[PDB]
Amino acid sequence: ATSNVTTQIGTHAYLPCRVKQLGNKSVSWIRLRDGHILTVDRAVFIADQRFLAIKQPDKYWTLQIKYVQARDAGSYECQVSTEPKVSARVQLQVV
Amino acid sequence: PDPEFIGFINNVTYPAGREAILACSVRNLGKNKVGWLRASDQTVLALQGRVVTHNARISVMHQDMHTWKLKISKLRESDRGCYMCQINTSPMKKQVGCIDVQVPPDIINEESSADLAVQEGEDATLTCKATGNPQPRVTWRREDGEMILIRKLMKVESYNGSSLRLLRLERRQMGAYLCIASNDVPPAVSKRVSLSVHH
Ligand SMILES: *[C@@H]1O[C@H](CO[C@@H]2O[C@@H](C)[C@@H](O)[C@@H](O)[C@@H]2O)[C@@H](O[C@@H]2O[C@H](CO)[C@@H](O[C@@H]3O[C@H](CO)[C@@H](O)[C@H](O)[C@@H]3O)[C@H](O)[C@H]2NC(C)=O)[C@H](O)[C@H]1NC(C)=O
Repeated sequence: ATSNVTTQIGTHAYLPCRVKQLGNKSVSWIRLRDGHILTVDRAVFIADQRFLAIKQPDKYWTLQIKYVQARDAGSYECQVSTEPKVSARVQLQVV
Repeated sequence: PDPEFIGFINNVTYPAGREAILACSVRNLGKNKVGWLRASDQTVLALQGRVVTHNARISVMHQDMHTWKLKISKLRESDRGCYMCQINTSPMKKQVGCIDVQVPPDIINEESSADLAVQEGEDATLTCKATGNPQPRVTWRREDGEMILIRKLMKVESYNGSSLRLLRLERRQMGAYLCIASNDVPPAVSKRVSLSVHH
């Protein structure tokens, strides 16, 4: 899908995981600027509860960030837990 | 209260094939959680006591409530690098443990000189490409012990470099040359390349 998501400050952003989940492997989101682990499958690691991982039936996941602020802008990476990983980035732009 | 680290993660150096263990110790973890991230390729490895990567050589262990262990069996050279232990405090807390995977030297015959012949007075370059971690030094010497002749030409009994460049060859220089590859990880290896010089 798209690697550029634009979101008005205060509205929910939906970041597409542009990589397909394979078999029983996990889908995880990380923040690229600091390496902060965000979500592993539906478990949310980061304390910020605006972050939510949505599992779709067709194996394509989404990272929701509620009430986006300027500080949320930056690159996010979706990764499937094969070894080596299958991953795809998304630039979140805040306006 | 706020979880914190007990000491720093100890960093490890092993030959390939050994097992590496990185211990991340935390006091008062409370309701927080510990995740592992391989820093070289920003790969999520584990979350709490569950392994995320399907890499079957990697696992996590937790006995003492304070110590969170990452175990990498049968270390491969691509496992080399640093490993981030993340605590989901706000802001995040992290420590990093690093693995140096040593690999003993190996000379690649495809990319290295075979026995070769040169006409007298022509040029001839012998070359041994070597792999290993640390990157192996390459030393050229003559099996019979005579000094090699290279530009000051001058007589050295050893040359350090992958490519031994010989030019304006005379008949005395025929015979067997050794390239030795070493990186202080045993064993060093050598290739025997024979140079014939026609009239
Ligand atoms: C294992 O190695 C890590 C990382 O070491 C560093 O990074 C590697 C990539 C290599 O280039 C190493 O050569 C390089 O030194 C060690 O971590 C570092 O430890 C020091 C402690 O001496 C940390 O400094 C402090 O940070 C604390 C808070 O964490 C402050 O309170 C101190 O005032 C001081 O500033 C440093 O941040 C840390 N670096 C990283 C990236 O984590 C680690 O100590 C080492 N393990 C052991 C047992 O020595």
